[PDB]
Amino acid sequence: EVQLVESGGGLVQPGGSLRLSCAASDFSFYDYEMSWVRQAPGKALEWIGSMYHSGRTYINPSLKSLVTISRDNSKNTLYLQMNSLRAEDTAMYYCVSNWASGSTGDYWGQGTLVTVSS
Amino acid sequence: RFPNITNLCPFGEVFNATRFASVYAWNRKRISNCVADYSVLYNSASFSTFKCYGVSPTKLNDLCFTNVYADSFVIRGDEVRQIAPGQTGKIADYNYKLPDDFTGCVIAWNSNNLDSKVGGNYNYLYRLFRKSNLKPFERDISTEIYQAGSTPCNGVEGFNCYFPLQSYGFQPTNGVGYQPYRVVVLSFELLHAPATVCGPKKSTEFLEVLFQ
Ligand SMILES: *[C@@H]1O[C@H](CO)[C@@H](O)[C@H](O)[C@H]1NC(C)=O
Repeated sequence: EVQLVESGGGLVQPGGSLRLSCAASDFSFYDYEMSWVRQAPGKALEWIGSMYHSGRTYINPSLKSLVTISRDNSKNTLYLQMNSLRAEDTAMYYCVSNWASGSTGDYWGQGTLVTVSS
Repeated sequence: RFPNITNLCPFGEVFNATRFASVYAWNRKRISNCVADYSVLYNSASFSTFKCYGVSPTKLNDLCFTNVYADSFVIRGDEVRQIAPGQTGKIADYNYKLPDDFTGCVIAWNSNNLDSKVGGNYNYLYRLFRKSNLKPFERDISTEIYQAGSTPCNGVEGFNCYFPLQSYGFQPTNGVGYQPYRVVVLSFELLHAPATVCGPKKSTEFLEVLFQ
């Protein structure tokens, strides 16, 4: 069964925000890193940001003005908040454990689609 | 009991992986109970680095090892020279350190075609600094605040107190020293125990590695 589940997500107006969440079966999924990753149509996989076991976060330097990542440890849940969304931000959004370990050492959620338009 | 050594080593699962690790979180895969044909690996692609240490390079199709570890990551071109024994720099000191008595090969190639994007790929990170240098084959995946000066941090990021990871930026128009390179480090274990990785029974001498 599924161990990493994204929710939130749906339609957003240009200029709006959306908050995504990702629930983990277990807190070991935050060892050593949990990441938010998206894939836009036409485009390559884009890492958005990570939260590390310590609770600290690192955001893609080209997106840091638009993104916040936070965690609720009791619920084993990671949050992504993005503001001032544009058509470019239409994508499948994924939650990935140990993204920095490469495609042979990571663990992927199922994804949630976020669509931006009028 | 002595192992079976009949299958070909699954180097493709390492060399052909879709996305490599970030160098600070370098990925290790154990290779065992298989036949390593380096003539086939060497001809599998065009490598820009293929250098061996602590071992005769031409004898690789005839040598046996108790295990092989394949370590893989991405760095920029100018840093590939730091993946060798006795080097220093951000990568050798803080990200991936080989021992002085290293036994293995370092294999690298330019991955501008896969790992760089118009507008820049930030997906790959490195560690900027540590209180002390890494020991050989040590991995540091922590994210403590680094006190860069005389201001105590008390665990807070800010003035003279720095988060220790940093994105590379990979665009296809980068100069080659700033373009991404995929690296595979093959570490040859030599414990006093039965071999589990061997070259092919009927082997050519691995001579093509001399003529780069
Ligand atoms: C990787 O992919 C290419 C094409 O599929 C293949 O020829 C090559 O042998 C593979 N590399 C390894 C080490 O198996």
